[PDB]
Amino acid sequence: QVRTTGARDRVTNQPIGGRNVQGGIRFGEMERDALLAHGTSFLLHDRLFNCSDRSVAHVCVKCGSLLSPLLEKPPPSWSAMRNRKYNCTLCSRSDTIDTVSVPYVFRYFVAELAAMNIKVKLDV
Amino acid sequence: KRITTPYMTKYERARVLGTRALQIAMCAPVMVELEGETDPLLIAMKELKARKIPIIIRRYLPDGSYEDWGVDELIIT
Amino acid sequence: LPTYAAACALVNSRYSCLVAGPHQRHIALSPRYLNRKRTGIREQLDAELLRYSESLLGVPIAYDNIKVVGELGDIYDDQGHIHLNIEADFVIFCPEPGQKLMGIVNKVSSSHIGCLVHGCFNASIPKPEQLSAEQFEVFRLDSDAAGVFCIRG
Amino acid sequence: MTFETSFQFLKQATMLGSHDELRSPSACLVVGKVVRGGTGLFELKQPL
Amino acid sequence: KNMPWRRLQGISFGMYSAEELKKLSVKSITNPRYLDSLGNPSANGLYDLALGPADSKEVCSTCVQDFSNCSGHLGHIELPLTVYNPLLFDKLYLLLRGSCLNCHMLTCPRAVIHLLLCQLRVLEVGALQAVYELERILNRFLEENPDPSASEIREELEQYTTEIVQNNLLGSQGAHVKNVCESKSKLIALFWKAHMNAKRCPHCKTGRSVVRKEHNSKLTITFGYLTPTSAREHLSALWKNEGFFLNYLFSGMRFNPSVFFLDFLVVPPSRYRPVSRLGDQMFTNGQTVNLQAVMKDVVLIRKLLALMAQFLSTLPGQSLIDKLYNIWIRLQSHVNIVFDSEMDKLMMDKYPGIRQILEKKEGLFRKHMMGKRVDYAARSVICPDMYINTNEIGIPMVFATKLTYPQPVTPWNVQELRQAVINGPNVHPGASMVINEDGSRTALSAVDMTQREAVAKQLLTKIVCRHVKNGDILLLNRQPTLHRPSIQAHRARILPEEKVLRLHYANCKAYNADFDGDEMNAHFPQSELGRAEAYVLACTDQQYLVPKDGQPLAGLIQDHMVSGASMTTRGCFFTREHYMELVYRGLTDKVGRVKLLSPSILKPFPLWTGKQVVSTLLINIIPEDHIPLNLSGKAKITGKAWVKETPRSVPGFNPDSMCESQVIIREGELLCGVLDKAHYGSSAYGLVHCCYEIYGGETSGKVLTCLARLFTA
Amino acid sequence: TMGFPLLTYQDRSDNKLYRLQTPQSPLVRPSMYDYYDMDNYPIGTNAIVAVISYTGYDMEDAMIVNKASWERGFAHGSVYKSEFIDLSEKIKQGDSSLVFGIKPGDPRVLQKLDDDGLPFIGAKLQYGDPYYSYLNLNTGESFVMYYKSKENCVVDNIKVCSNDTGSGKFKCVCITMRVPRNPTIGDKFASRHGQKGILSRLWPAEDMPFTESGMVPDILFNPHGFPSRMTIGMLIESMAGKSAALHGLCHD
Amino acid sequence: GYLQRCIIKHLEGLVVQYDLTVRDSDGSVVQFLYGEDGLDIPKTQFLQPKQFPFLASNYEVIMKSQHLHEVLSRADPKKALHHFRAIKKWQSKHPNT
DNA sequence: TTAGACAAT
DNA sequence: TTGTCTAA
Ligand SMILES: [Zn+2]
Ligand SMILES: [Zn+2]
Ligand SMILES: [Zn+2]
Repeated sequence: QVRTTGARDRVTNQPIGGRNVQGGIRFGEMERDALLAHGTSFLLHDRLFNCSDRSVAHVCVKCGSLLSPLLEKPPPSWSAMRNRKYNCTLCSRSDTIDTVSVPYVFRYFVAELAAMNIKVKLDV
Repeated sequence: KRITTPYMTKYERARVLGTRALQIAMCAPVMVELEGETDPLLIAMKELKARKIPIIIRRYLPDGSYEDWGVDELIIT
Repeated sequence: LPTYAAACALVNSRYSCLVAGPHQRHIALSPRYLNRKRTGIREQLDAELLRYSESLLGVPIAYDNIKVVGELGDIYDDQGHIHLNIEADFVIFCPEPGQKLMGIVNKVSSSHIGCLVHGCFNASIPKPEQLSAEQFEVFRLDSDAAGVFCIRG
Repeated sequence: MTFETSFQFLKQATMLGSHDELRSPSACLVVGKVVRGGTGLFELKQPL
Repeated sequence: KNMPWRRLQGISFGMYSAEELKKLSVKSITNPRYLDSLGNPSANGLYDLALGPADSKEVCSTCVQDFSNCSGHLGHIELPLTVYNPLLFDKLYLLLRGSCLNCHMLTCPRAVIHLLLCQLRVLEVGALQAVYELERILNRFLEENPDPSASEIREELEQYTTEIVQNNLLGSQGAHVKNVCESKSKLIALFWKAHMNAKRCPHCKTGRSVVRKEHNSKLTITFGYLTPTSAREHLSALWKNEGFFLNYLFSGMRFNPSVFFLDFLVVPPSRYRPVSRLGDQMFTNGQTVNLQAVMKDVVLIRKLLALMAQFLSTLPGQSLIDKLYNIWIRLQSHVNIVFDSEMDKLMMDKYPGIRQILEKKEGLFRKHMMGKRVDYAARSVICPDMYINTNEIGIPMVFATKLTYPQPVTPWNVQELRQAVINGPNVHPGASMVINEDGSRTALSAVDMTQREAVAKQLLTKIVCRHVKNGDILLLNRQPTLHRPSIQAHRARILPEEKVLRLHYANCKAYNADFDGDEMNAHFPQSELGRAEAYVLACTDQQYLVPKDGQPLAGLIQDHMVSGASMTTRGCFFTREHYMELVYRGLTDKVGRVKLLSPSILKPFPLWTGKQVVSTLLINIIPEDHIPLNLSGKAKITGKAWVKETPRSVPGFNPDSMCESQVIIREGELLCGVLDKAHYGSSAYGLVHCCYEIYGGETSGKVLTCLARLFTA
Repeated sequence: TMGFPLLTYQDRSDNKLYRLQTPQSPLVRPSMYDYYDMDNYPIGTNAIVAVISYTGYDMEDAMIVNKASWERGFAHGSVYKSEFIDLSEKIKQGDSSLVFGIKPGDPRVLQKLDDDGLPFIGAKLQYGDPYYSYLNLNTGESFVMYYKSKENCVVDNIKVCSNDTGSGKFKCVCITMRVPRNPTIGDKFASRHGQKGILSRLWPAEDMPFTESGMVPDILFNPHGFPSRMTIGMLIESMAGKSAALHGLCHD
Repeated sequence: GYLQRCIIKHLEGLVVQYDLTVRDSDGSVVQFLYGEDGLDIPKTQFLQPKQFPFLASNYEVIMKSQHLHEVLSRADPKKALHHFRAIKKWQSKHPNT
């Protein structure tokens, strides 16, 4: 049991585990508990966000949905004079689609509340 | 007018030495003479005994207010 | 080369479309320039010119009077790549689609004509204007990747 | 929702439109943040 | 490169106005075929490329990026008819059993629905001093003049709920307190329960219509299947008449009844719906086969409408009639199967839905969101060891050629990372995995030295994932963890040719270990602030006590409580070479001169004593500038335990004045008494506890470590 | 206890058969150990146990075994992982005409698997070796399956099983593999008085406290397993095994 | 297990603020000083009266550890010894509360 | 005022 | 197996 740059799963891309080889080590609920009781917020930040499923997410600061931005296709101008920008469809504007730092499990939570017709305002 | 603890607490020292040790890494400039170590935590902890770490701390009171204490003026235990 | 030349030798006369004014930025600075911040901010801005973004809408060509905003810099949670904000009298360029610029020819053939705007803009100008087989205006303007701006027309 | 019966509390947090401002240790790890614990109770500045 | 800095401030999650999704969407799907026969994802299907891509070798159809950096694209399954909203179905039935058919108002009296309408806009400001003031003044008004003529508002209830909004105008932010959300949950639950009794209509003297909910899928009106297509026409006209109160019950988004009624089901992106094999039913995903069942029933209803355009539906229950309520309740139960599985108790071909993904302990909030499987961690068996310090741990060589820590190149650490790159990733004086200035990495191998030295010439002119060394911190974890010292941060030490983790004896009273194959998780904090709070806050030496009462829990266990009672007894006498061997066995790489003592007996022979060896050890392990400590007290062996003969009472001598009960350390030197568990075990108020509450943590770790090494040797 | 299970290892096909190379009959044994004649299958080795708190690693249910005595053969073992491989209960795609075989011109099976697709007898296997290969008879396309276990093992014998009639096609087999499994750090011993001790550290022989008779010990046992557990029977067994090996006797 | 989990998740937020009042994760004030006097549980072990002879010796050993108390500022007992003399005067005149 | 219903170990 | 929530 030694783990580094291992294979993640395709949903919730944190390390796999699952009673076999090449599986990561669970941190755990009571370890969350005890490490908050220590007072070290950043070792918990490391072992619970920085080392498993850290993702970059794009939100329009006006509305605040992780679903609303949409990136264009590259132009057929053959890699010259090309934009590579984002388009918030609910705003129809090429501005303030900023980047944030949230877990990839939280993006599955947001794009899975959208299956339940819920959307989260993020104050950004 | 700042009335909090004049003593630096333990978590203050942990974050100040952590960020200061990352304010040593990535070719960042150091302000004391060194006997030659490669661990940045030793370097950052020798500047704490030097009172040379310039960091200002925004101690968030729960209203949303803060006081600006300086690690130069905080009394270590 | 981006040439300063005493604030671009004041080319903000008529027929040139550019506006120069104060702004507000967000510079993510490395901790190697804790002390000696002036050359760090201006070297990152020299490594920032000749492309498009939002706070500097079209494209920049120069900047002067880089003054830092506020007393305190911002150190975030785990990053340590310290974040300062700048107000500075920029000399930036609005490309203004529908205008007429100049051209310095270096590489010209029957297939395409290469002319330069401000000695920095590698503008590829197509030679045939569908007139005949024996032989500027602006409609599309988009930047290239590596620190340059291009003009089609 | 993280504690117990997440479906009933998402119902009573969507019918009422509840908003939370993220000052809790159980919430500051649902999003990627640093809690208001010991080493997150203050932020950190450099003068000049 | 260009990492996000923009943080968050607060979240709020509400519902969808159904126009918004058709702009967020990509494709109307309508095809019951997942994959083709070769393995190609089928056209216009539920795993189409125009959704989030499922494979890594085909790009998606909307964007021209790979599976790695795609956001995730969603579509919609449109419906031929209207189904209920299962999130709001149990609050829909609680409205229609209080409403009326012909008049679109409700059976609640007007004093109650004015009182709640005034109390809710006071608790938005978070006044909470006025929620008794409103019931006081409306009881005074209803005592003065009871009437239904106050149709819109009373003058003083509305006047005070305007003054309480105008005073503290920015009070939308002061309402995150427990007491405000307490009353706001309590009053709305009291209106949902106590004042929603199904009864007759009071103001126009008209017969009511009572609906009934049966098996959580059908609403039966009483003159009986109420179609949701007619519940649209009921609920819209009810809400356009009662919106000024039902927007204060339901904050939401402008809150219209497009959220009570679902006209199309939205699919999640197909990258979040993984593939599955080797089960009872292969090649299936649960939230994909639920929407497969929905889409099959939508094909069935389009067949029914094709029949009603002027068998084909022998499969439903009543094929003879032309109308078929039964297919519509079939579709609405398939929507319940999508959102849940607790509301359906009938259909045997279902998989658990999005409630079951989230709620219970094997879900997300208790399985993937609050505790995650982590990279850069190790798990191995623990065994005893004592030649490591108490703030130390022995990390087998296999872990140390496989657990690697990141380090950027300063001018101070050019040479050591250069040597580590020279080593290559198998040999441990330190080795490497270097990653360049961009996201591209090298991942250098040990098959050849030429490439390694060629990289090693270009380190300063790039950080290195260097292997763990003899000063690094690993975070140690033995589950179950029930208290604060059950996860501590031990300094690594790299010991050659081992398989088991190795701990000192003081620490396995904290971890509640037994050295019988108890396997232990050793997390390795990869970042650099995570090192610093582990050196300072989560250090082993700093947490010597217990959070229950503050009693010690680091001490020496078995051989040492016999060697301390044998060595520090009065009878021991060492010569010069034995003393100078024991003192240096107790120490190891003491940086300075070892400050020895004089003989306790100078003639005939230079005999030391067992107490002076412990004293020499104390004076050498207490730091250089700090003067040694005084102490007094009492030990575990009493005075009745050293007696052999019958004691005779001499006249003027109390035997406890000269007794071995009293440990009377003076200036850091033992002058009386026997050391026991009472002075260097887990027992409070002893030597290694006084050295904790005088000198600190690392000295009180060195006392336990050095008195272990002395008492074994 | 890993002991000597059975005498016929070749015609029995269990999953795991923990065998102990050279067990010994106990010198101090009750009369029921001989009324049932348990010396057909003995379970442990004698050991010169000295009760001393000598090393530092000898505490809290752990012990010290002599290193040279471990190197000379003390409680060496074996574990026989047998694996019944069937080409129809596992590998089923089409027509069930799967026999073991190698296709000529396959470099994956060169010198590692035999010309029938089964590995050699005596051939060591490691993680990543070809384990068997089976030839689809209808197309001609032979497959390969690899040894996906962590341990290193030696193919002891391979038995080719038919069906209950006698007309089964060559598709069932049962490979039996020795795995050495010597005492390593973390292997729990015990005496016969129920006092487990995990192996903590193999201490070299020149460091062992030699006696006045010239003997090093064999296993160091702690005095600190005794006062809480009160195994007087271990002390009398110690005196009795010493007095039986010094006299040739066998004690009741 | 379950009982400890529930007592955890109803007490996860009670951190001590800079103004030393035990407030919850939203500002809700539970206590004005932690534990009704303000102290900590690990650091109250040598405050009992039977461990005062230990602090009667070892005085210079702890003077070396931190010496704010004699010749440095923020060590004025005027506003508190005034207050304790007020309270002991009130018990001098009004013995039975 | 009392029986089904709902969640946790 | 509790203990409260909901419906008759
Ligand atoms: Zn938007
Ligand atoms: Zn895409
Ligand atoms: Zn009515």
